Parts: sequence; structure tokens; C-alpha cells
Amino acid sequence: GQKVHPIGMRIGVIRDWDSKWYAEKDYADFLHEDLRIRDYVAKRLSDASVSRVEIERAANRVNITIHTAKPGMVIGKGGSEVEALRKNLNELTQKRVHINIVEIKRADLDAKLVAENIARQLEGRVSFRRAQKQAIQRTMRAGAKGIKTQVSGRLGGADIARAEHYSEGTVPLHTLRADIDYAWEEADTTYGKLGVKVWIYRGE
Amino acid sequence: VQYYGTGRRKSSVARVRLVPGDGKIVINNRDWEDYIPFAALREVIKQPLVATETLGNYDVLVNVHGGGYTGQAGAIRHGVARALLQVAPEYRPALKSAGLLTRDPRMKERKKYGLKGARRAPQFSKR
Amino acid sequence: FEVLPKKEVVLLKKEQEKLERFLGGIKDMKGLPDALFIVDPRKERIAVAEARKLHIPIIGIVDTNCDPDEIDYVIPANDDAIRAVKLLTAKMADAIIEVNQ
Amino acid sequence: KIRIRLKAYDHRILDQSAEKIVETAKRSGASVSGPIPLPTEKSIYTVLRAVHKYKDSREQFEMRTHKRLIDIVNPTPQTVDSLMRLDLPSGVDIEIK
Amino acid sequence: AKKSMIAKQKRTPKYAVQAYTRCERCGRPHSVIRKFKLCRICFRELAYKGQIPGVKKASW
Amino acid sequence: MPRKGPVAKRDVLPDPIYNSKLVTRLINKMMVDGKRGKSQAILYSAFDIIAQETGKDPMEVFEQAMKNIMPLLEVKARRVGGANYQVPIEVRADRRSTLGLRWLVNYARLRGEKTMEVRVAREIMDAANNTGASVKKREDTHKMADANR
RNA sequence: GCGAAGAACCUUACCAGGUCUUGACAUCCUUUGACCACUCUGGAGACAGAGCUUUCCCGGGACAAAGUGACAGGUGGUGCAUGGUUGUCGUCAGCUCGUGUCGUGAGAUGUUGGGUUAAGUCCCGCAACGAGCGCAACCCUUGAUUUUAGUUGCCAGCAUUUAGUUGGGCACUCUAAAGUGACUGCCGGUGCAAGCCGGAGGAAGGUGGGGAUGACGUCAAAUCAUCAUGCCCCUUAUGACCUGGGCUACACACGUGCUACAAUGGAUGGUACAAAGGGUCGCGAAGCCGCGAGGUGGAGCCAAUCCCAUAAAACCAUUCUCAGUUCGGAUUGUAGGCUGCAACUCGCCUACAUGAAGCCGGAAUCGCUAGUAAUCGUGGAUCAGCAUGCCACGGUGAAUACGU
Ligand SMILES: [Mg+2]
Ligand SMILES: [Mg+2]
Ligand SMILES: [Mg+2]
Ligand SMILES: [Mg+2]
Ligand SMILES: [Mg+2]
Ligand SMILES: [Mg+2]
Ligand SMILES: [Mg+2]
Ligand SMILES: [Mg+2]
Ligand SMILES: [Mg+2]
Ligand SMILES: [Mg+2]
Ligand SMILES: [Mg+2]
Ligand SMILES: [Mg+2]
Ligand SMILES: [Mg+2]
Ligand SMILES: [Mg+2]
Ligand SMILES: [Mg+2]
Ligand SMILES: [Mg+2]
Ligand SMILES: [Mg+2]
Ligand SMILES: [Mg+2]
Ligand SMILES: [Mg+2]
Ligand SMILES: [Mg+2]
Ligand SMILES: [Mg+2]
Ligand SMILES: [Mg+2]
Ligand SMILES: [Mg+2]
Ligand SMILES: [Mg+2]
Ligand SMILES: [Mg+2]
Ligand SMILES: [Mg+2]
Ligand SMILES: [Mg+2]
Ligand SMILES: [Mg+2]
Ligand SMILES: [Mg+2]
Ligand SMILES: [Mg+2]
Ligand SMILES: [Mg+2]
Ligand SMILES: [Mg+2]
Ligand SMILES: [Mg+2]
Ligand SMILES: [Mg+2]
Ligand SMILES: [Mg+2]
Ligand SMILES: [Mg+2]
Ligand SMILES: [Mg+2]
Ligand SMILES: [Mg+2]
Ligand SMILES: [Mg+2]
Ligand SMILES: [Mg+2]
Ligand SMILES: [Mg+2]
Ligand SMILES: [Mg+2]
Ligand SMILES: [Mg+2]
Ligand SMILES: [Mg+2]
Ligand SMILES: [Mg+2]
Ligand SMILES: [Mg+2]
Ligand SMILES: [Mg+2]
Ligand SMILES: [Mg+2]
Ligand SMILES: [Mg+2]
Ligand SMILES: [Mg+2]
Ligand SMILES: [Mg+2]
Ligand SMILES: [Mg+2]
Ligand SMILES: [Mg+2]
Ligand SMILES: [Mg+2]
Ligand SMILES: [Mg+2]
Ligand SMILES: [Mg+2]
Ligand SMILES: [Mg+2]
Ligand SMILES: [Mg+2]
Ligand SMILES: [Mg+2]
Ligand SMILES: [Mg+2]
Ligand SMILES: [Mg+2]
Ligand SMILES: [Mg+2]
Ligand SMILES: [Mg+2]
Ligand SMILES: [Mg+2]
Ligand SMILES: [Mg+2]
Ligand SMILES: [Mg+2]
Ligand SMILES: [Mg+2]
Ligand SMILES: [Mg+2]
Ligand SMILES: [Mg+2]
Ligand SMILES: [Mg+2]
Ligand SMILES: [Mg+2]
Ligand SMILES: [Mg+2]
Ligand SMILES: [Mg+2]
Ligand SMILES: [Mg+2]
Ligand SMILES: [Mg+2]
Ligand SMILES: [Mg+2]
Ligand SMILES: [Mg+2]
Ligand SMILES: [Mg+2]
Ligand SMILES: [Mg+2]
Ligand SMILES: [Mg+2]
Ligand SMILES: [Mg+2]
Ligand SMILES: [Zn+2]
Repeated sequence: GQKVHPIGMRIGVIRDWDSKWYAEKDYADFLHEDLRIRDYVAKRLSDASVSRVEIERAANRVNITIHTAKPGMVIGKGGSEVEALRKNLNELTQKRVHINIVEIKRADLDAKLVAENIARQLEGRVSFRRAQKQAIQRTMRAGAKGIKTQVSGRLGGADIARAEHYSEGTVPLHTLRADIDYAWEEADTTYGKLGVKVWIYRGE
Repeated sequence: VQYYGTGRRKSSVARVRLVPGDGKIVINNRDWEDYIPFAALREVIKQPLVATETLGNYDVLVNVHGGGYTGQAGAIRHGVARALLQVAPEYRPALKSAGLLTRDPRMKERKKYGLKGARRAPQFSKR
Repeated sequence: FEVLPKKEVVLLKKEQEKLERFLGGIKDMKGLPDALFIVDPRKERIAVAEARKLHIPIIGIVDTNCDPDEIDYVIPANDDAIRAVKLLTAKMADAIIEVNQ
Repeated sequence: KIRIRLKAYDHRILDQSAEKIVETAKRSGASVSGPIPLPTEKSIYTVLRAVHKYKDSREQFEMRTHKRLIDIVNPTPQTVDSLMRLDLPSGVDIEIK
Repeated sequence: AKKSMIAKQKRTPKYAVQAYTRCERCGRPHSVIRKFKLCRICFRELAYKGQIPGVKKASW
Repeated sequence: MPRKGPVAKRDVLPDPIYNSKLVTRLINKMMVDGKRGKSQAILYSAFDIIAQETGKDPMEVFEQAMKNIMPLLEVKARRVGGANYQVPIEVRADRRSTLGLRWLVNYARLRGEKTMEVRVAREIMDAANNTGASVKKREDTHKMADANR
């Protein structure tokens, strides 16, 4: 049986959209400009541990917020990387772009970051069990109420693919006021392609 | 000098107003036999005034919209029942005894995907 | 007094009823008892076995069909009826009363 | 004699914006008529759930637009200046006639 | 043949009725909604991510 | 095998003109495609014909006919030893009236006059005099039960 | 009636013929920096040949023509190497853990037994006492109602008009934010209890109606053709461009539907009552013309305002009078209407003519437990045009359930 995307089940219920702008007659072009912005930002700040990007619009003016774990790489020594990004985004959109940076405290409590971590260990040939268990350990000692991870694919370069999952605490997926974060990332292996799924049930 | 009631049935809603008079029923500025040319519908509409013995003491002027003719009649009946309930508290048992104060809750259901209706399903064949 | 809208009346009341019915007067058991009194070791084999595992001495009236070797201070008698059990229990209780003062 | 129409995808931020506009207009002006709730408009998008087969398994999505209307009757320079100088949240769309 | 298909769809056609629509993320010809310019699959995944404003899963 | 027990029963309403539930059940049994008004007017016209010809109220004529075409015994299938056989059984009151109305309408639709009001009126009048298609339908049902008793 | 929420050209991946080779699509290289657009000649078109021609900005950059690689390009294969997404049992009721006890041990108990429930839902027993993910609740909608708010909504008491029109007012419907309300809560019986049968009040009574929600697992189930990807193949061709055809073929068999076989009906005339939706390179009113499909005309609208927009069954009169017919509409002949460069293969619609089978369907088989089935219309996505399909909306509105 299939499950519904836990984030999709909570958009508008207890969660919020990542694109907080309203438009009519200029909706498709705004949407695809936002998609291009997101892709270009994701391809530039790859190794900066970026957790979330949100975009807003108001009268020929694009505001971008980048929730990231370590702002020192994003916000440079005095504004080198930020201004390079802003100029490139200006040339990409032909608008006026203002870039705002915030820092994620307790970065082990965010699902995308831990999924990136597990994918990075798996790409570096670290046993899947070790990576999953250690990520669970750190996430739980960071103050979570529940963690669940699974890794699926040609595990260890075998001929037949399978999936293995581990958990600690509780993750109630059917409760609507439960605030589960969720992330899926791919690891690029010489044997194929591996998938890492992470559910984090926080206090809310 | 005016007793008001609001009736509803299916998607029909009716503003019923009741004034002392002779028995003249008015529906949407149209006569109640010209608006309703059948007879059983008139019987069901005047059930609330027959349950109690106050049939000919009142005039009802109504303002209905939504739904169809039987829905029109049901909404009118509910509205006049509530107006009579407003006239005197002692009418409350009798109108409750015939179920004329209940607003009928059953409304048309929802079309479901994979089905041809609310419940009707496609024809099934093993082979 | 009220913390739930209606779940108190629905659940909590029967919860206390059943819990106190099972528990009795041991709501303030500070530690393990220094002795036990058993009406009969046949119908209460679980209790006497559990006490034996804890090496706690026991005292109990038994019938002609009970096991006396498990109780170290066995006192066979007629555990049926009411007067005999009440008399033996009252004797043991006012006996402990005259010494615990 | 001044019309304002506010439209958004959720009623919380739009409620805040409408109440704030009413507050500022009352402060710097003389009169205002309370926000009339215009009917919300919703559109439904039915999409096949699978990638290849399975017509009978689908998924509905929806999109709702919430609207409010405000009138200022006694227009004064302070009221107009304060209303035009407001900074409404992003995601709430304002139209002044 | 996919990049040639996308490039030909982007080019101005010889006749006005020659023109058709493709999904702007993946160059898919069928099932393209034209408020979003997205095929059904890209629409579904972007809606689950939360990157299409206003749209939410419909319960009603 | 599942069924969890007896179920509730429907609560029909007395007719606005002839204040009886059985008239309502007959009207419902004649209904087609949810057209209450057509069958209702047809029944009113048929009772007009009855009152015109016989000269008495149509309600007692209708009740006499229904009393004359309600069954008592009926044949039901029983599967024993790998073979199915017909056997006698007695109907409840509800099934009694149900079969009466079903046969009345079924054999009134099969008569040979121009309209439907005439067909219904003639079938009712025949049933009130122990004659007609609906009358013989319960005669053999009594016969079929006896031959397998 | 599955991908396909729109195959005349395009889509298009297939075929025939005509053409191209660092390339239709990307980065870097080397010279030039705005190239493209336009006119005419030839050609079915792709393409070639002449003129006007190309206006980068502040050495940077993205665009731009030429020549050359490094490279690009595959809807090519393997779903039995994969990621992701989905079906199915099935919204079926299960899947486990902590601390104790019983076993030499793997293990067991709780989770077995009797009742009850929609349910591992709950009760009573019982060497177990509890908890967690699944059930239930939190979310959406519908049925009653209070406060806040009265325009584009409503019109009662008032003047007005072809008209709720204009004045005037939020009284009433309505709209939409926040609350209230239902819990076997109270009564009688029954039971040790859970519970079961009836009763009161109430808009609503036994999780009130309906959604979203799919645990652990099964089928090497579906998809390399939405996407991505290991490995294996092609590289003057398995890549790329074009015009024409094909996916619409037809002795036949199966699946899902639409229209009927008539009097509860056909034709003609009159005449009521909805809901949910769509509209700015868009919806398109009045008036005039046409037998009709339509044409013309341009009002009001970025819309609770204007348009789509005639609801149809139902009801009332006249007629037909049981007839393969005043039923039924296939099939074919002629004349037209729109969209589009273009309607032959192969669009939809109209007028006149023609008027096939078909008399309620064999063995057999399907759906449905209430505003349901049955029936009547309406809107939307895809969309220049094209649906009897799909997804939603209301009007009228049943029969039956003894039982396993
Ligand atoms: Mg499933
Ligand atoms: Mg998902
Ligand atoms: Mg998931
Ligand atoms: Mg998988
Ligand atoms: Mg009126
Ligand atoms: Mg009116
Ligand atoms: Mg009136
Ligand atoms: Mg009038
Ligand atoms: Mg209504
Ligand atoms: Mg559904
Ligand atoms: Mg279907
Ligand atoms: Mg089918
Ligand atoms: Mg079959
Ligand atoms: Mg689709
Ligand atoms: Mg899909
Ligand atoms: Mg399926
Ligand atoms: Mg479902
Ligand atoms: Mg590709
Ligand atoms: Mg097209
Ligand atoms: Mg019943
Ligand atoms: Mg009726
Ligand atoms: Mg189907
Ligand atoms: Mg086809
Ligand atoms: Mg071609
Ligand atoms: Mg390649
Ligand atoms: Mg392989
Ligand atoms: Mg394959
Ligand atoms: Mg696979
Ligand atoms: Mg498979
Ligand atoms: Mg296969
Ligand atoms: Mg798979
Ligand atoms: Mg295989
Ligand atoms: Mg199973
Ligand atoms: Mg199982
Ligand atoms: Mg089990
Ligand atoms: Mg066992
Ligand atoms: Mg449970
Ligand atoms: Mg649930
Ligand atoms: Mg309402
Ligand atoms: Mg009751
Ligand atoms: Mg309902
Ligand atoms: Mg509910
Ligand atoms: Mg296979
Ligand atoms: Mg299978
Ligand atoms: Mg198979
Ligand atoms: Mg296959
Ligand atoms: Mg490939
Ligand atoms: Mg691919
Ligand atoms: Mg495929
Ligand atoms: Mg394939
Ligand atoms: Mg495709
Ligand atoms: Mg169908
Ligand atoms: Mg049909
Ligand atoms: Mg005809
Ligand atoms: Mg007519
Ligand atoms: Mg109407
Ligand atoms: Mg409307
Ligand atoms: Mg349209
Ligand atoms: Mg229309
Ligand atoms: Mg309409
Ligand atoms: Mg013939
Ligand atoms: Mg033809
Ligand atoms: Mg043609
Ligand atoms: Mg054609
Ligand atoms: Mg003709
Ligand atoms: Mg001929
Ligand atoms: Mg014949
Ligand atoms: Mg015939
Ligand atoms: Mg069946
Ligand atoms: Mg059922
Ligand atoms: Mg139908
Ligand atoms: Mg029809
Ligand atoms: Mg229709
Ligand atoms: Mg229909
Ligand atoms: Mg329609
Ligand atoms: Mg349509
Ligand atoms: Mg169309
Ligand atoms: Mg259709
Ligand atoms: Mg057609
Ligand atoms: Mg249909
Ligand atoms: Mg049953
Ligand atoms: Zn796509």
C-alpha cells in the first residue's frame, strides 16, 4: 500500500506554502520564474547545507529567504557570496532581488539535512546500517520525539534491491496536528541509485 | 400582528409570514392555486394548519426560492409550522407529534470518481 | 475537578472504580511486606508462589486438601463458612493490635 | 466613497490586513463601513494518481480565493495618506478604486 | 527524440494552428493544464512540495 | 455468513386524499422513473371510474379486492441432498400485502384497454368479484403449495 | 471509453519519397561582433540565389555569424540491476515493545476463553501489569442556531419604476469569520459488567450523512515512453529537417456505453421551479436578416454588479387511437453553416427527401440498503473545431432484506 506525502497532507492545515505570493493573469510565468530561481539557488549553494527557500513578490520586487544551517558559507566574509548570488539572480529574473539569510539552530532536527548527511555517507561507501543508526542517535539526542529512516535500492552493490528502515520513538503519521517533517534524497552510486527517506516527528 | 417563520427543504428556502385574516394564501405575488395547480401539494402545505384547529383564522404570504415544486411545498410547510409555533407555545406538542418541526436533513449526495454516481458502479466482468 | 469536557465521566470514573476494586487498602504500600496472611494456598497459588520467590514468611489456614509444605507456619482448619474465618482473623488481628502499640 | 477589495488564498492574514486597514482609516479619518465578506471562489483539479495505468485512482486538489470589501465614506487627506502608506503582507492583494 | 521535440515546440510554427503546448518542466505533450503550464505529474509533485501557491489537497 | 440481524422497516405516509398508507403503497408500486404525480393522478382517475360505475366509495371495493387476492401459502426452494425442491411456506402480513400489490400491478399492466386508468379500474373490479388474472395467480400458488406438501 | 483532460496538418514516436552531417538542442575554443527579420527568383516543402540589411551595452558579461574539435543526440534494449510514483487484498484489523513470571533451550504469556462492537471497540474471566504504531479523535463538507458585517446581496413596514428600478433601511433570506450544540448525556427494562430493546427532550440519536486519511506485508504485479539512472548498443545514423500517407483498414469474436422497440406514449400550442461553475490576445446583450445551423451589431463586464443562460423532465389544452404505425431512427441523395493555410482519405452542425433493423431480448450475467437505485437536464478540464467518454451540479424520487 502507498502513503501520502506527509508534507502534502499538512499544507494549509498546520503548515504553510513556500511561495507566499498572490497573482492572476501572471501566474504561470511567476511560477516558472520561481522554479528557475529555486533550481539555480540549489545548484549554486550545494555544499552550504541549505534547508529551505521561500519566495515572495510585491510590485516588481522578489524577496528570497534561505533558511540554512551554516550562514557563514552563504553570507560571506562581508557580502561576497550574497552579492554574487543577488547579481546572478538579477540577471536571471530581470527584476530587483533582495536576499535574506537566516540560520537554522538545532540543524539535526531538520529532515532534509539529515537525509543529505546519510546520502553523503552512503556515496562515500559507508555501511547503510551504520549511517542510519548514527543519524537516528544524533536526531534523538537533539531533542526530537520521533525518528524514522529508510534506505532502498541495490544495498551494498547487490544484484537484487531491497529496503531497510529503522526508527526510534513514535511518528504518528495519521494525526493531522502532529508536525512531521519529511525528506527524500538520492545517493549516486556506481552500482545504480539509492533512495533515502527520513521522517522526523518534532514536539508539535 | 405578523408571525414569521423560515422553512428549508433540500435546496429550497421559504420566508413564510402569517397575518390575521380570512384564509388567503399568497405565494411569490401569485395565487396559491395558480402557483400550485395540483392538490396533494396543497394538502401537505396546509397540514400544519389542520393539525391544530386554526385553519381559517390566518392568511399566509410566502417568499420561496431554490429547488423544485415539492421542495417549494416542503419549505413552505416547515415555515408555516414554525410561525404557528411562534404564535403560541401550546402548539409545540401537536406540531412535534406529526414531525412538522423537523427540518429534513437528507440532501443530495456527492458524485465519487471511479463511479457513475454516488454509489452506482461500472459493470463488472471477470473475463 | 474538571479537566476533560466529557471524557472524565466517560472513562475516568470507571477507571478509578475498577482500579480501587482490584487494589483495596494497599494504596500506600511503602515497601515489601514483612509477612503475609493467606486464606488458602489452593485458590491463591499465584500469591503464595510469588511470596515464596521473595523468601517472605507466610501464615495461612488450609484445608485437608491443601499443600502444607509450602507454608512454614501452616494452620489447617475449616476455611469454609464465615464464623470460623472471621474468628481466626479477628484473633490474629487483635493479637497484632496488642503488640504494635 | 472609497472602495477597497482584498483577495488572498487564506483568511487569517487577510483578516489581519482588513482589520488593520479599518483601524488606520478610523484613526486618521472619520468613518468606515465594516468588511463585507464576498463569496469565496474555489476551483477543483482532478488528476490521475498513477504514472501509466489505473484510470480509476485519482486525486482532487483545490484552490480557494477569499475576498473582502471595505468602504470609507468620509475621505480626508490623512485617511488617504495613511491607507496608501500601509504595508500589507505578501500574499494579500489590494485593489483601490 | 525529445530535445528536438522541445526545440520544435518552442519555435514559431509555420501556421498558427500548428502550435501546441508542452509541460514546461518535462516536455510532455499530454495532460498539460494551462493555468500552471504543468503536466499532471509535475503538478502533483510540486503541489505536494508546497511550491504551487494557493492549491491544497481537496477534501470536501 | 454475515447478516447481523433484522433491520428497520420503511415508514410510508398516508395519502393526502384517501387517508390510508395502502393507497400510497399502490401508488409507489405503479411508479416509474420517479414520477409520483403521474401514477397519483392515474390512481385518482381510476377511483373516479370505480365510483362512477359501481356507485359506492372506491376504498371498500379496493379493500375487498385486496382481501380477495392476498395469498396464504407460497412455494419456496429448499436445497437438500444436492437437489432443490419446492416446499410450502406461510407468508407474514407484510409479505401478504406485498405480494397482493405486486400481482395487482403486474397483471393490470397486461390487460388490453386504451389507457391505464381503465386497466387499473377493471382489474380492481374483477378482483372484487373473484375473477381476473390476479385472482388466478394466487389460486395456483395455493395449488402449487398443496402438490408439494 | 485503459496511458490519451481532444490523432485532419502539428501532436507522431510508424511508412514512402526528397534532403543534412560538431549537427534541430548545450558548454568551451579562433576570427567578427547585434544576429536575426523583409523583398524578388526556383521548389511540394526542407532548402538554395540576388538587394535593402542587423541599431550590444558598460577589457567584463549574455546574446550573434562563420571554421574546427572536445563533444552533443537516441520515445534504442533490459521494470528480472534500480530511484521515484501506483494497483491489489482492503479502511481488511492487525503489528509490536517495556517490566514481570513459565520453559535446559530456541521460545511462551500479555495477544488464549465467553460475550459485545463498525473495529485488538469494550467488558468479564485468567500470571500478568501497561504502553506504542494501526481503529477512534484532531482536518473538510452538510443538517439547527448566536454575535460581529451590510455591498455588487435582501425588500418588511414606506414614496417611486417596464421592472429591487430610484430614494431608504439590514427587519428577513444570504454571504463568512468566531462560537454553541450530541455525549448512550437523562428514564424504564435486561445484564455481574460491556452492551442490547424501547422512552423523553431536541434541528439532529446511537461513530446523524458523506469525504480526505490506506499500518506490518503479498504478487521478481505496472511503468527504462513523465522524470532520473548502472550496464549494453548506433554515431555520414537507431541522430536531424520536410511534403504525402497511416494510427480511422474489415470475412469475423469479446469488453464498456448511447438510442429505441411506443398510449405512464408521439406531434403542436401555452406555461412554472435549480444548483454548481467559466469569462481580458475572453464572455459576448439589445436590435435587424435567415425555415434552420447561423450572420450582422457592438452594449455591459478584470465581475455577489455584466455575459454564458433557453434548465429539462413535471403541469395545462387540442390531436393521434394500437397500426412495424403520426413508433423507431440507421442508411443514402441534394443544398448549405462554421473553425481552420487546408475538411478526399478523416471534423461537427443544419434544411428537404429516404425511412433499415427493432414487438422488451436464449443459456447466462451486472449494479444498488435511502435522498440510494431509477430517471431528467446543467457546468467544467483538455480544446481553432471536434465526446454517447471523464469529472462535478442540482429536479423528481422507490422496492426489499424472513435469513446464513
Ligand atoms: Mg493503496
Ligand atoms: Mg507520496
Ligand atoms: Mg511517503
Ligand atoms: Mg521502491
Ligand atoms: Mg413577496
Ligand atoms: Mg419572484
Ligand atoms: Mg405575496
Ligand atoms: Mg410578480
Ligand atoms: Mg437555495
Ligand atoms: Mg472520492
Ligand atoms: Mg466510471
Ligand atoms: Mg468497466
Ligand atoms: Mg461476463
Ligand atoms: Mg489529468
Ligand atoms: Mg498523475
Ligand atoms: Mg486499477
Ligand atoms: Mg481512496
Ligand atoms: Mg531526455
Ligand atoms: Mg491543437
Ligand atoms: Mg425496510
Ligand atoms: Mg410528492
Ligand atoms: Mg471506465
Ligand atoms: Mg485512437
Ligand atoms: Mg508529418
Ligand atoms: Mg548518452
Ligand atoms: Mg540489465
Ligand atoms: Mg520493460
Ligand atoms: Mg524496479
Ligand atoms: Mg516490478
Ligand atoms: Mg515484465
Ligand atoms: Mg517498483
Ligand atoms: Mg521478466
Ligand atoms: Mg490481508
Ligand atoms: Mg494479517
Ligand atoms: Mg497477533
Ligand atoms: Mg495460545
Ligand atoms: Mg487499540
Ligand atoms: Mg482515522
Ligand atoms: Mg446557509
Ligand atoms: Mg429516541
Ligand atoms: Mg445529508
Ligand atoms: Mg463526519
Ligand atoms: Mg515482471
Ligand atoms: Mg497480478
Ligand atoms: Mg502480469
Ligand atoms: Mg510488461
Ligand atoms: Mg534510455
Ligand atoms: Mg528516461
Ligand atoms: Mg509507456
Ligand atoms: Mg518502452
Ligand atoms: Mg509521453
Ligand atoms: Mg457510462
Ligand atoms: Mg438508458
Ligand atoms: Mg418520429
Ligand atoms: Mg411543449
Ligand atoms: Mg428557474
Ligand atoms: Mg447561477
Ligand atoms: Mg469553456
Ligand atoms: Mg453554456
Ligand atoms: Mg443553465
Ligand atoms: Mg417497417
Ligand atoms: Mg448518415
Ligand atoms: Mg467531409
Ligand atoms: Mg476530415
Ligand atoms: Mg427529415
Ligand atoms: Mg429506398
Ligand atoms: Mg421485422
Ligand atoms: Mg406494438
Ligand atoms: Mg449481482
Ligand atoms: Mg451497505
Ligand atoms: Mg440516466
Ligand atoms: Mg432521453
Ligand atoms: Mg443531457
Ligand atoms: Mg445524464
Ligand atoms: Mg451539458
Ligand atoms: Mg459539457
Ligand atoms: Mg471545446
Ligand atoms: Mg457526456
Ligand atoms: Mg456527437
Ligand atoms: Mg449518461
Ligand atoms: Mg442483508
Ligand atoms: Zn511535466
